[PDB]
Amino acid sequence: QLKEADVKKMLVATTHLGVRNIDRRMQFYIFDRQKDGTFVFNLQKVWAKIVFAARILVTIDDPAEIAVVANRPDAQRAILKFCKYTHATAFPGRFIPGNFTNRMNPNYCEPRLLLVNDPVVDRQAILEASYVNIPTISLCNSDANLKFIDVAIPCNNKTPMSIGLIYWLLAREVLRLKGSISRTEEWDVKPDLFVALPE
Amino acid sequence: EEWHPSTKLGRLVKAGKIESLYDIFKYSLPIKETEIIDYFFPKSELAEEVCNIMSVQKQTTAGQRTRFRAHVIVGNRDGFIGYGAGVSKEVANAIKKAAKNARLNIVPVRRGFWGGKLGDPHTVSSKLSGKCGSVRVRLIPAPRGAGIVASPTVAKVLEFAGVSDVFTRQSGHSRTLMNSVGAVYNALKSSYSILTPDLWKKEQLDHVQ
Amino acid sequence: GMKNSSGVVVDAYIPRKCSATNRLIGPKDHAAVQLSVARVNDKGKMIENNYVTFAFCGAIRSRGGVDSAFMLLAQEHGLME
Amino acid sequence: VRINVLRDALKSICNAQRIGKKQVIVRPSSKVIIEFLQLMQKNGYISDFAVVDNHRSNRIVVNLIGRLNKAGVISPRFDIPANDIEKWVVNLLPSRLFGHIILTTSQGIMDHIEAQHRQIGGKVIGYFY
Amino acid sequence: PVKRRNNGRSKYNCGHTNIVRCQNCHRCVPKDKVIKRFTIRNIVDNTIADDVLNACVIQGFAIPKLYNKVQYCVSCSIHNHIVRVRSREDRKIRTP
RNA sequence: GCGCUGCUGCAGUUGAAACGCCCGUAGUUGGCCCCCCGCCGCCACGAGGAAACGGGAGCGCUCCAGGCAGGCCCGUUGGAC
RNA sequence: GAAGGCCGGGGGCUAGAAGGCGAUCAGACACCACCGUAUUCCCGGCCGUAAACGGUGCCGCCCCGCGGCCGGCGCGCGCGUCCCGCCGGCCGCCCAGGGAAACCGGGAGGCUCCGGGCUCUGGGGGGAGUAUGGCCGCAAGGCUGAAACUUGAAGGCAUUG
Ligand SMILES: [Mg+2]
Ligand SMILES: [Mg+2]
Ligand SMILES: [Mg+2]
Ligand SMILES: [Mg+2]
Ligand SMILES: [Mg+2]
Ligand SMILES: [Mg+2]
Ligand SMILES: [Mg+2]
Ligand SMILES: [Mg+2]
Ligand SMILES: [Mg+2]
Ligand SMILES: [Zn+2]
Repeated sequence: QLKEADVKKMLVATTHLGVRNIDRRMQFYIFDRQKDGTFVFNLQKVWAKIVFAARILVTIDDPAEIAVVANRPDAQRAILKFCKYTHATAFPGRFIPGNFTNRMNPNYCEPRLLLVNDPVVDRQAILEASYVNIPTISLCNSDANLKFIDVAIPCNNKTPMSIGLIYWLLAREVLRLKGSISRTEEWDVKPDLFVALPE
Repeated sequence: EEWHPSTKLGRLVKAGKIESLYDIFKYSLPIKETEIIDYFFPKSELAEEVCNIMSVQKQTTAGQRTRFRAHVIVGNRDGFIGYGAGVSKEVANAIKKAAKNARLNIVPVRRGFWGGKLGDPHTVSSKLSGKCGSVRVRLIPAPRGAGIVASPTVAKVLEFAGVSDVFTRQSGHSRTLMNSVGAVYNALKSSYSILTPDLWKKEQLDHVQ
Repeated sequence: GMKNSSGVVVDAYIPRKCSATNRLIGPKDHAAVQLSVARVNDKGKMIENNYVTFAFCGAIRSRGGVDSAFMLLAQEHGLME
Repeated sequence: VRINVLRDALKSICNAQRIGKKQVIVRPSSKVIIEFLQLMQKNGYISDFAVVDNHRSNRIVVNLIGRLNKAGVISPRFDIPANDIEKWVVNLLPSRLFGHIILTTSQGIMDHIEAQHRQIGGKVIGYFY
Repeated sequence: PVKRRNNGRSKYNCGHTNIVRCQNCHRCVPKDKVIKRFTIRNIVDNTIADDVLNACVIQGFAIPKLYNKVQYCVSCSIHNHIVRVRSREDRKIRTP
């Protein structure tokens, strides 16, 4: 269920605005096009997808087996806070090929679930996961290729605020589902932490 | 000294948590350590064989650089077969690498009956076809007592896999040994991937493992 | 489930079937994955530890469309519909 | 020009089933197609189907369940003597335990098992497994 | 084997095209296969344009330009470095 | 052997090989539709028509290649099909 | 039915087979420079060949995704030669799939799990598109088309030097 506060936060975050391009596998999440040509997402669809992804995440008993990968400079802070609060594992910076197949790599691990922010910028890890029977969940913009993408979250992934907001909502939902916190009381953490800060 | 598991599956096999190889195959888990099988295959139930050894040269500024490529197969004669290759400056090292690779990759083989059903399965479940390079193979189930009608190279693979009745046909350039062995290996591998009316039963999935 | 002349199953093991395409998953299909989804109490906010399992083969994943299949399967198995 | 409607229908069916679809549309319906589909349904391969009347070569819609593995036709319908069926079974089918061969006889369209039961022959139409 | 999908020419929806003559060797080449460049230059080199303007009596005069289309054959373009031999992957690039 | 004569069952962008293109007779191939009548093809059965060879029931030429025999209380002994 | 070529009439500027001449060279009757006949142009008529190439026969079905251009039509609005579509055509990249691979993917896919319909061609390399016959043509030549004998490789795609 989507509440007025959530929709207003998403709207101020410009989460529903995409790109001029469109893919046939995302037309179900598109609600309208603007005069210039930018596509407009559907807030209920993305909310339901976030809920579904949070459920899937909580299905895993050990948070240490979840890997978060992001080469985007803006995402770094959001993914770091997401992992710190959820006690997961992060792969900031460049992703070294062989991190999942070469056991002699200094940074080599056997994750059970993989999370990505953009297939185009992190496609190297997606193939690696495909080599070792690892599902992946990614944030997909209007124009995305869903080759080996099990779950796609329809959202903006270029603006700094949208990236941080989505991770914050996901963390809130997973923590609530875990039973630590309740729905009625607003989370003490403010979304501003996940957003990158200049200087 | 002692074998130290370098993988989660390796550690689990170190413990008694996993009791059979079919428990690994049924989830398509890769095998990366030679111990994951020998612990399941301690006795000399399996058997190794060298098929072909070929020398390959690389022209350089002053003379040629020679090397050897080897092919090895392994099986227990009970629905298990493996095939691998290795290359090295020394023949023995190439043989060791090929044996390790053959041990690493292995697949179960499905066996069935020709017409009448009685006793243990003796021939392939149905028609199996394989491809590699220009070589194609056909395996047709045969009646009991028909033996193996195949070339000496392919017959060795069939015997290792544990099949006593089968009709074979080979097409293409069969004198290229590695491609023929690969074609038969792929045909055998495809066996546990064909749906039959006996497997139509709808089973609910289990959360455990 | 290849029965013998006496009705005794003589198949070594029964492989899995893709929850969407109803296709056997081979022993070497390394793009085959299985997921779980958790059930939520009446009060919400809490999982009852009852999970529903799914499996998907490599071909559908490579071709895409696993998202739509997952959506329809969840709707059929749950209240999302 | 269009000649064999059944071949087109079967090719479309297999093409749709390959990529894990759920419904197919075949354009030119006919009685032979309907009997073929009835037999496939009876053996449990293609669930149900419907025929849409447009007054011009009715269409038809079928629902799949990912069980069919291969279907085809024999274009020049040869004659099969009642005692010459096992050769064709060996040549065409993966095994003698499963698979079906369709024949048209003076008694109607039937599986080769039924024809063997009644010790009669006829013309060959197709096969599936 | 085939080196290019276009066969070294831009010929679509036709059987024959009119010919042209190379401006360096006078070879006969098809219009669709010849290498063409358009150039715009001053009649006077920029070094002495200022001197000419100083000498000019007219007020508000502007230096005229020259508009020429140069066409070259395959052999001459390579010889004069108009185009270069590229790698197999670079051959697909169509941007200057 | 040889799926190197390919009906089952070859090949025809680069290895040998799609007529420069169009019209066109002979020839070959031709959407869907009427439940019951006639004809043609088709399937099954049957009659009629030499054996020998081939298959095949029975028989211990010491076995075998073979042949149609043998003991006794024999289908009317048998040589069936 | 390109170009060249031929027959009979017109026309005569450029270029230019043949021919001549100056250079270069050991030689140069070739490449470079200069002059120049037939031809190049029109009318009437023969010839009937080309890497006449997409080196891919014609009809018909299904088929990932993205995009550009041409012609026609319809929808929507804030009326722009806007954007959303349909049919037909010309193209580019490309997941599967296929293939010896280069590569094709509007098929060279749906095919050893090898049957939609029709026509033509090929069976190791030379001898040889030759000899002898036949038809056509003014001719040049075109269509059709062997044998004896000889030979162990000839070829395709790709890798390292
Ligand atoms: Mg070349
Ligand atoms: Mg042309
Ligand atoms: Mg050639
Ligand atoms: Mg050729
Ligand atoms: Mg002329
Ligand atoms: Mg040709
Ligand atoms: Mg064929
Ligand atoms: Mg051949
Ligand atoms: Mg020859
Ligand atoms: Zn020039």
